[PDB]
Amino acid sequence: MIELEVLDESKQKFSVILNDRRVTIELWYNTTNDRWSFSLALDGDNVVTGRRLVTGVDLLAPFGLGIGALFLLSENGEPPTRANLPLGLVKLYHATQEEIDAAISA
Amino acid sequence: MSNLCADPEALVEARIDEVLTQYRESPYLLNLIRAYLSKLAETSMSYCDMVEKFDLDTAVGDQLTIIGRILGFPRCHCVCDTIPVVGYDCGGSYAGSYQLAGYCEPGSSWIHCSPYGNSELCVDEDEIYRSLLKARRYQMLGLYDIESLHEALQIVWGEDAMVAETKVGQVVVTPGRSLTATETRYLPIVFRALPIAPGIKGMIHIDQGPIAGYGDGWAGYCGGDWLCPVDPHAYTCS
Amino acid sequence: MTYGVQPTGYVKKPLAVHLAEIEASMVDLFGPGVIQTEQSPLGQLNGLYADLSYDLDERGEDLYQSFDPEQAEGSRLDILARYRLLSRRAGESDESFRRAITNVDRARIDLSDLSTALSAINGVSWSRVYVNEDATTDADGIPPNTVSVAVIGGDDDEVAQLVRRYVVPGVGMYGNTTIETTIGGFCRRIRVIRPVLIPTSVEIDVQSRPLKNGCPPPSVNAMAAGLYTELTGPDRPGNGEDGTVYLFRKIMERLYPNVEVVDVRLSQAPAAPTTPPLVMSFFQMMSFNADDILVEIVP
Amino acid sequence: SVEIDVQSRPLKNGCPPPSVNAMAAGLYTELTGPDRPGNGEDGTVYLFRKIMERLYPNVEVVDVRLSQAPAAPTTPPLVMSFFQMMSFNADDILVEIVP
Amino acid sequence: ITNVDRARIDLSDLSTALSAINGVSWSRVYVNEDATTDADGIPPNTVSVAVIGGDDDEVAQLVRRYVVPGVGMYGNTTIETTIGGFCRRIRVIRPVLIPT
Repeated sequence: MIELEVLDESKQKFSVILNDRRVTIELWYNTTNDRWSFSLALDGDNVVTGRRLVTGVDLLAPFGLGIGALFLLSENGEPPTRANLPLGLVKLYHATQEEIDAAISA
Repeated sequence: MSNLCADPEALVEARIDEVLTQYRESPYLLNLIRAYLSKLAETSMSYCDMVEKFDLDTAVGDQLTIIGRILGFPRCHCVCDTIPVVGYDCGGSYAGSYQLAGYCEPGSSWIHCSPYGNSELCVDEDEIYRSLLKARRYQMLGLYDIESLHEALQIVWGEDAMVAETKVGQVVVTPGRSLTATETRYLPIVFRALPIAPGIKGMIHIDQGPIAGYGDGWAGYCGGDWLCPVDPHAYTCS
Repeated sequence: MTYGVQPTGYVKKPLAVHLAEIEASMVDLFGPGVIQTEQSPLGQLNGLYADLSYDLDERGEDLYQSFDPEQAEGSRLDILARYRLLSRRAGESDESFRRAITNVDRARIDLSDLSTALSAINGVSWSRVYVNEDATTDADGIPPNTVSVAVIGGDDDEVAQLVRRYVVPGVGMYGNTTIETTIGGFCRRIRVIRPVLIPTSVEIDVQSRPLKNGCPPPSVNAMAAGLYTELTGPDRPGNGEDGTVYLFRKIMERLYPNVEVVDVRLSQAPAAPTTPPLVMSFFQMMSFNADDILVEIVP
Repeated sequence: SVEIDVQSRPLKNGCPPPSVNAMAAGLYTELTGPDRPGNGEDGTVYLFRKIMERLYPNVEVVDVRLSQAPAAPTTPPLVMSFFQMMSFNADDILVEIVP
Repeated sequence: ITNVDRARIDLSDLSTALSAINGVSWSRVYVNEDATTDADGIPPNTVSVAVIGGDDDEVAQLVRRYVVPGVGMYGNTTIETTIGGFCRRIRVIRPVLIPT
C-alpha cells in the first residue's frame, strides 16, 4: 500500500495513479463540523463528492469504483482534524485489492 | 455527534461582529443587516429538525414511512380480509355488503382508496408499524434463533410473549395476553415481519395467553392454559 | 412551527410568506411610513433576500429527500441500499433498484433477500423463489418444509453458494439440477430448478373494439411484436405455468384494450396449434419465438 | 345491477385471492371515474371482463350478469342507446368467487 | 403569395401548404360543396386531396389542420392521425399511374 501526503491547507487537490487509473482527489476542510471531506474524480468525472474522512473504514467501499481501498489510520484511533491530519498524526493510505486479499488470507 | 446548529442570534451576532468600526453604531444599517441575515439563519435552523425525526424509537408519519422504505417493509400489504370501510350503516343497520368504521379503527379506508380497491390493508397506527419495523430488522439480518425471535415478539406484543414449540417445520408463538381488535386485524402482517426461517410454518396460540407445563419460566394453573397451535393464515385465504 | 419536517413530510414555507415576514421585520424597524413596493430600493432588497431564504428551504427539501429511496438517486441510492447490503446490477435503473429496496408488496416479504441476491448474481436472466411450508406436499410436487429456486443462467457455484447461505439447515429443496457445495468441509447438495424450455407455437384470433370509436386497432405485426416482448420480459410466464386462454386474453387486452381476444390456440412446436390448456410441469417453461406468434383479425 | 362470478388464479409466489369487497370497490371506482362507460355503450362481457382482469391479474372472470334496478340481472348484452348512459352504485355491485 | 387567378381564393392556403411538404411532387385540392354527389364521385360537402409523394403522417396532419370537423373526405388511401388523443381518419387520393 502507499501513503498519500496531505498539505497544511484547508483545501488541496492532487492526482495519483491508482490501479492504473488517474484518480484526482480534492480534500477540503469543513470548519463548522471541524472535519475533512473528499471528492474523487476518475479520469475527469466526479464519481464521489462531499464524503467525510473517517478513520478505520474503507472510504470507497459503497461505490465499486475498482480503484482499491482508501482509508485513514491513527495510532489510538483519533479523529481527523484541521491540525492533526496534515501533521501526520492521521495518515491517508491507499491499499490495492490484491494486497487486501493477501492480508485477509494471512 | 452533538448539537449541530446554534441559536440564529448567536450566528448573526457572530457576523455582525465583523462589521467595520465606522458602522459599529449604525442602528439602522446594523438592524437592516440583522433582519436580512436572521431569516437565513432561522430558515436553516429548520434543518436540525431533520436529525432525530428518523430515530426508529421515535419516528412518526412520513419519517417512519421512509424508514420502512429503507428497511423494505412497506406500510401496507395484500390480505384475505374485509377491511372496515368509513361510512354510515343507514343508522341502525343496513344490509349492504361492507363493514363500517367509527373514528377509531386502524382499518381506515374509503371505497375509493387505491390501497383498498386491491386488498391492501394499510397500517396507520405508528405504534404498531414501528413494532413491525423493529421486528423486520431481524428478518433483515436473518436472526432466526429463539434468542432473537423472543426479542422480536417482546417488541411486537409485550413482555408476556413467548415461543413455545419447535416441531418439524412448525413454530408456535403467543403474545401472552388478550389481543385487541386492532392487533387481531393486523395479526396477518405480524407473521410477515417476524424472524421465522422460510420453509417453517409460524403458528399462534389460541387464547394469546401464557403457556403452561413444567419448567422454570412458564405459567401454572392461574394464568397458564393448554397449548393449541392454529394457522394465522398470514399468506393465504385457505 | 407547521413548516419544516412534519409528520406529513417536509413542509415548505411559501416565498410569499418569506417576503411578508421580511416586510414585517422592516416595518418594525423603519416605521409604518416605509415604502416597500416591489420596485423601490427596499422592495428589491426584500425580494432578493426572500428568494435566498426560499432557496434555503429548497435545500432543506433536497436534504430531506436525499433519505427517501423514492426520491434518492445515484450513489446516494446505493448508500441507502447499503443498509441492507443490496447492490445494483449492471445498467439497472434507479426505478428497478428502488422497487427492490422497497419490496413493493411481493405478498410475502421474506424470501425477498434471496430473490434479490439471486437477481443480482451475474448472468441470471430470470429467477424465481417458491416455498412449501405446510406439512403436506403441494399440488406442484414440492415436499413439505422446502424451498425451491428456479434460475436461468449464472454459474452453479455462485448460485449454490448463495442459496446455501440463504436457506437454513433442516429445510429441504425441490429441484432438477443438483450442485455440490462445500464450506469448512461440510457438504450440502443444493437442488435448484433450471427450467426446460418448450418452444410454444401460439395463434390468436382477435376482434376490433374501438374505444368510443376513438382510434382504430394496430397492425398484426405490431400486436405480435408487443406480445413477444411481453412474454420475453421479466414478467414472462414462470415454470409450471400452463398456457391458457386466460393468460393470453389478460396480456392482449392489457397491451391493447381496444382488441377483444376470441380464440387462442397453442401447441408444442413443431406440432400444430390446437385447443388450450397446454400443460407445463413444474420443471418446464414456455419459450417463444417471434416467427411462431401469429395474430388474425376476424369479422 | 352488475354481478361478476370469478375464479381465482393465484401465481405461486403472490398475493392470495383478493377480497370480494375490494374487488367490488375497485370495479366501482374505475367504472365511476373519468374512464366510465359513455353514452350508447352496451354493457357487455367484454368491457367488464377487461376491466376486472386489468385490475386484478390473479382473477379469472367466469360470468357477467347485468340488468336495470330493480330488474333481475340478465345475461348480456345490456343495450344502451346513444342517449342512454349506465349508472352505478357501490352497494349494487356483487362479486363472488367460483370454486 | 399573390394567389394569381385561381377561381378559388380559399383552398389556396391548403393547396400551398400541401405543395410545401417535402417530397410532394404533385398535389391538388377538390371540393364538392353541393348537396348532391358530383359526376366525379365526391360526396356532398366533401373535401378531397390528391397528392404524390410526401410522408403520410405529415400530409395527413397538414390536411387535418385545414379541413374542419364535420366535413368529409373522399380518397383511396386512409391515414390515421391523432391530436390530443382525438384520432381522426383522413382519406386522400394517391393516384394510380396508368402508362399510356
